[PDB]
Amino acid sequence: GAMNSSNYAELFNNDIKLFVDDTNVYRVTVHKTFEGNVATKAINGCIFTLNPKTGHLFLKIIHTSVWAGQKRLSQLAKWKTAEEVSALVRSLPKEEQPKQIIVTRKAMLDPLEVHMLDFPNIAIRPTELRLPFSAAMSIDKLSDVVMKATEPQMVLFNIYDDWLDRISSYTAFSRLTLLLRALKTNEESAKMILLSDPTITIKSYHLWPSFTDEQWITIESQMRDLILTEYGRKYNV
Amino acid sequence: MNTVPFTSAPIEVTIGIDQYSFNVKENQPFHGIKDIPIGHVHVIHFQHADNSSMRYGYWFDCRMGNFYIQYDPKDGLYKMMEERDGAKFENIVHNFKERQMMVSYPKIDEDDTWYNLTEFVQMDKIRKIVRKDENQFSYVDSSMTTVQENELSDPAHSLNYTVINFKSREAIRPGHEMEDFLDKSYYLNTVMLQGIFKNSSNYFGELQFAFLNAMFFGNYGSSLQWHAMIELICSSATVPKHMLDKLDEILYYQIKTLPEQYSDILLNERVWNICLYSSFQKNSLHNTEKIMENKYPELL
Ligand SMILES: O=C(O)C1=Cc2ccccc2OC1
Repeated sequence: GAMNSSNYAELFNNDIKLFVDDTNVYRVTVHKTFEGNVATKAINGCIFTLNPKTGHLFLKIIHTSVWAGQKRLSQLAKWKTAEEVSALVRSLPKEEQPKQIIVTRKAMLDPLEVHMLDFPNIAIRPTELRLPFSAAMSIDKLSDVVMKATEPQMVLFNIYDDWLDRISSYTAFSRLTLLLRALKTNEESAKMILLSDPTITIKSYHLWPSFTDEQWITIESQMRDLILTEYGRKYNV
Repeated sequence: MNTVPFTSAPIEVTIGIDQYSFNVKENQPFHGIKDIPIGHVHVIHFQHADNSSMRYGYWFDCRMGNFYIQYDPKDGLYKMMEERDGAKFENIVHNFKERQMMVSYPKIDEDDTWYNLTEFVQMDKIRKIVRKDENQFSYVDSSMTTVQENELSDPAHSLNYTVINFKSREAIRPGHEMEDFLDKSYYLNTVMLQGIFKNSSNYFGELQFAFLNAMFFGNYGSSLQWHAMIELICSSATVPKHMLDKLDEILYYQIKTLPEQYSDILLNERVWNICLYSSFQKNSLHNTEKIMENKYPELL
């Protein structure tokens, strides 16, 4: 079935599961041609595949060369996403392979199910959760490695840094979704909240700043405030 | 002209023979159906007046033997039986007709409908789908499930239709995932026509049989199979030209014959919109398109 919030804690039980977001796979810049027309140029993209319990992010970088000479690219991108997710699953030891893959966009269901035919016991599901993984490229270090790639490349990250030393997976996912929702809503202001104090640094091997427990509380309330402020501006409340 | 005698008609019933139907009252002096244009195939079916649950019936070839109907008050249904003693059967059939006790198979000469519907339907293939080797005729009813349904619970009572599953290894070559899902030509031509059905006539025969089982019995798994075998052709970019042209004629007569008030339950909106308006073969079903629009515009 589909996921949501009746069974939102199940995301953090001990059946391995992966979220797959494909919204940054095919990425273009839209510009105007010499004859007046409008033309696209592709830039590198990525598949966002996340274990919500562990924080392990499998960031498969999609190099623009994969689109060369192909047609119907937005359709092809779903199939390319499915091909790489299946390849990732096949490269993992059996005891590490997911029992469920949850796609953030329902258009991915058929492509992934067809590429996953060898794994009949792996459930492929959509979700009714609105997740902000499209904003993954607002995380500077993820954007940098995608834009610098000259060839297809897989990069592994822990998107929770060291948070699980101190909080639960449920709390870390909620912090992550809050952060990304704020970056999706008002990116420049969200980045300012995070970087406002230069004495709080990002460790070389982390994505986010090394906040203390009390600072994360303050940061989380500023992100809530940001999202709520933008809601009011949008709907004149 | 063959004859189907009925021992008695103890319960009020609607009797179908091929595409026709008539009513019989409880304990009405009804002894059968005469003047049946011999075929290659035929179907006699029943729906009891006091319980229209379970429609059931029997596919049969008059040339394979002499068949009659005898009501069984224990199982509570009209059962088909075979009479191996030809002389006895002649004796009953050359007499009860003489009495005036049966009704005539009412074929109009201009009417080639039943054979346009059953052109590729054969009894030997029917008996492979409905497995009951000791009988030369084949029982089907409203409730029977297909082997495919059973895999998603009594195999003896199953409809052994050819399993068609678009999201299965049989349909999708490794390495050709997108290609074969978007263009089912491999699955149609290599797997189904060359591998399993051998020729397009057998393919069309199962399609016709499935349609008729859905229409006459309201058998849901049969309707699924009918729509799947249509969709497989329409979703293939490469289909032999003789198949395409014949498909338009097959479907046209099926749509032509469908009860007008049964369209909400025998037609799958998704499959038909895809085949007529979106698929590779949209422009190959001209007459089916024309009848479906003029007859069922509400589905599309
Ligand atoms: O031997 C037979 O085949 C029959 C016997 C019989 C008797 C009276 C009416 C119908 C019958 O059906 C046929």
